[PDB]
Amino acid sequence: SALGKLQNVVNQNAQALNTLVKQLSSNFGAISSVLNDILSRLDPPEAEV
Amino acid sequence: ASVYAWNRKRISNCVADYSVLYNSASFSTFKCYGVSPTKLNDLCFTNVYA
Repeated sequence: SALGKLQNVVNQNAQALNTLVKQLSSNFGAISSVLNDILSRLDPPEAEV
Repeated sequence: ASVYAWNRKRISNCVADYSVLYNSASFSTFKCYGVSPTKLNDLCFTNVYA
């Protein structure tokens, strides 16, 4: 338990990176969270929406 | 059928060709939600309701 001051720095960085990775599975209002289905499912004029 | 007794047909195990449907001119209203009609050829679906 002595090395906590050094361990929490790694824990914080690993958590920030994990949250950044986890943010790619969000729709944000779109119809899908993956860009390939959107590009392979919608016509060019209204995909930009 | 009637409105309150609307039919529902199960569609499965198809080589589904939507090009003939698109090229037909007997439909006054041809509107699709979320799918481009020209892109219906490549996509695969687990089940289709009619």
